[PDB]
Amino acid sequence: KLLLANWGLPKAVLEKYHSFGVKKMFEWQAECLLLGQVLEGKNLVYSAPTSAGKTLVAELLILKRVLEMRKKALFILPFVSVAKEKKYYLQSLFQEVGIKVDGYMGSTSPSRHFSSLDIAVCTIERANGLINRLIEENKMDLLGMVVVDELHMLGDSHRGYLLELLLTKICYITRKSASSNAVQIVGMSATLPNLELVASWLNAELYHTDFRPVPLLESVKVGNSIYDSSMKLVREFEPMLQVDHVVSLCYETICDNHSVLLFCPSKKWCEKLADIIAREFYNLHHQAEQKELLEVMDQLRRLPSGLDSVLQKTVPWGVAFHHAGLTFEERDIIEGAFRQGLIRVLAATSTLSSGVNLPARRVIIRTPIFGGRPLDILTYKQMVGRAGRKGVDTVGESILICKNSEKSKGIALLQGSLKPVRSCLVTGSMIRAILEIIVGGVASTSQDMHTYAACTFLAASMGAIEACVMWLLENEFIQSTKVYHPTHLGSATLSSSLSPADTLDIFADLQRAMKGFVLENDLHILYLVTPMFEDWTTIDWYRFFCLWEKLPTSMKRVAELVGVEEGFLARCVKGKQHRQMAIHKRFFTSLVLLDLISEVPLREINQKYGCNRGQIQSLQQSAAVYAGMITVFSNRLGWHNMELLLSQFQKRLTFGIQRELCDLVRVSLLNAQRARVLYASGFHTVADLARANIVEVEVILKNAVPMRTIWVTGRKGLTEREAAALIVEEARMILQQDL
Ligand SMILES: COc1ccccc1-c1ccncc1C(=O)Nc1nnc(OCc2ccc(Cl)cc2)s1
Repeated sequence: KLLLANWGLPKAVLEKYHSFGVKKMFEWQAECLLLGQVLEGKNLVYSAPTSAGKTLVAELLILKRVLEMRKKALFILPFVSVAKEKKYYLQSLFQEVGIKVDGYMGSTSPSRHFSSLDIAVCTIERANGLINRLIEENKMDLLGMVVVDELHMLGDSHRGYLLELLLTKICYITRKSASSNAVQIVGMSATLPNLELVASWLNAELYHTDFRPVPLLESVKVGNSIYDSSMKLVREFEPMLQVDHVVSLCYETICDNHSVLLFCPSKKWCEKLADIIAREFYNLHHQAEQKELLEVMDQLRRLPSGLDSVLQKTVPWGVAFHHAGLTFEERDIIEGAFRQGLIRVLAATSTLSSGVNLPARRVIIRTPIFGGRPLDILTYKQMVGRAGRKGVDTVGESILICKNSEKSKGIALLQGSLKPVRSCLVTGSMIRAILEIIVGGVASTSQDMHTYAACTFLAASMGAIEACVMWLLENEFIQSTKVYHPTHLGSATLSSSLSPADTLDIFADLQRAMKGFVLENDLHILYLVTPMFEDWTTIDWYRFFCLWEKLPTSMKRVAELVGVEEGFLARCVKGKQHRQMAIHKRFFTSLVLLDLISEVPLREINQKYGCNRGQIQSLQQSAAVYAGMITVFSNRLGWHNMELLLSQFQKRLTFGIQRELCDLVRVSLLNAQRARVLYASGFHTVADLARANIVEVEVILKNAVPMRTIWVTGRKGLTEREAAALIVEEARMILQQDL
């Protein structure tokens, strides 16, 4: 029975699955897919190692709930990078059968309407908003499927509560129409202890497996000795050519024509511990594919930030580093190079662990102490689950390097297990949930309000709702007639997907901005769409004051109209208040975005502001999301003179462009530099680019360099000719299917 052809499956999807290598399932997937009425709608909650092909069952169930019972489906993923990878994977897997798959990730939204879509690959943040939109207009009959990758995220997380709110709201809808399902829910999780609780909460069937196609050997390293998980010595390591012996371990891994993952606790540590192995691989291997590696170097060299000095020293030896400091393009290039075997040693941080699927033969975790704290058991499991490539390696090795006292934390990580899932639900999450149900009209009376809380994970794990209702009533989010009805502010909060806690100050700030606005720059329209400071960078006070001393004769007008000062503007803090700190740290943040929408090169922004390019890109993505939310908030409040101003800044921040390119960047392959060089040559509209001379745009893309040197997000590397051919084809499709 274990064969993808025996199971009912489209021929096109079957032949696409044979391309990636999936031709015979495992026993665990069959036992999970044949777990009673799961194929009919009984929700499904299952656990498996990430290397065991967890998502195959989810994709099969989607194809089912989409083909047989034609309806929409949601694929909720934890992060934007993995969500985009899954969106492109599902697109390449489902294009032939005609299932329109599009993504709601970060700032990007599908050009086509959600009604035209058939699968929405969403982040946790945007899937909740999508379901809120479906409930408001009441199009909840379109939804028939919801898939939640990384179900364990529903516990303690900054975006996990939105996951719980996503399901307890759906279940109520299914359990209020009952006065094998109407909306199926399929969840993928890790080896959680209380998975059962989660399975019973969602009524889902529970499937737990521990099968790993490639066996895993986790071990600790103390001094020169290697011990297994159960405090048993397994090997006496002796360095081959050593000048921790981290480099010797990497050398031993490399000698057998394999690759290695090296998880370091910081960025500078990754850059240092990739330089070191590069130096030894030169000296130890030169007594002093290439072509593919030179292609990778050239791909990295035609980027807005260009080549990196440490990357330049490391990469032409098989060794490199992959941390959050690099741009998303550089990170994807390095990840692709490692995935193809071109890069053999990858010094990465913990951020990779939870990101893309990047398996390595040996995973060396330098220290059990990550960022001054012991490594998380979930983080450790995520790292060591990458040890072993399926279908290539016979085994996989994880080596955690510990010493002295550190040995204790290492053995604790070796013998530890995942903590149980939580609920995280007065509190902001419960306020959000109460507002979501009341404003959607799904629940009106307080008896219904407690009935809703009887459907949440808190009720399954085993007052607050009254406090939440009181808070929403006292803050004019909700009116009482005691039937609770949404107000205009309460409806606008649920529409623009913002926390009701933040929406109060957002309302005050926008209302103050309407009274006095500065239209002679884009800084006032940016201070409103600037999310916060958070921790996106470590602000240098002197640098800030210097920039401020050199602002146009019109910026400081915007600075003083929003709350910034000069007596406290990188002044007092220069030689050394919770709101003024949040204003200046928002002013600086709004200055950086000012250079992002002014098309300033990332390296120049880094030099003038001191923030690296990864932080700048993260900030611009967050600001674009916030701009979209603020635009919807003003749209639903009847603020036509502010929504009109904000309607373009989401795109101008997503792509970091000027207004002129806002039509060119609609093309998927025109980010902010293949559109500026294509705009200077006379193409200023997606109309002029549909018939743009093919060979002409090839020449233009060949010029202006900061074979497949051009790198495209989701398309990896593209040759100039193929790149601009796809550019003109995308322009043709955009202008042809939008009218
Ligand atoms: C405020 O909405 C944003 C808009 C731009 C960019 C980011 C956000 C955002 C930010 C932070 N958290 C969440 C969101 C979010 O996506 N909320 C959404 N609500 N509705 C959407 O459209 C989906 C949709 C539309 C029509 C139908 Cl019939 C069905 C579904 S998206």
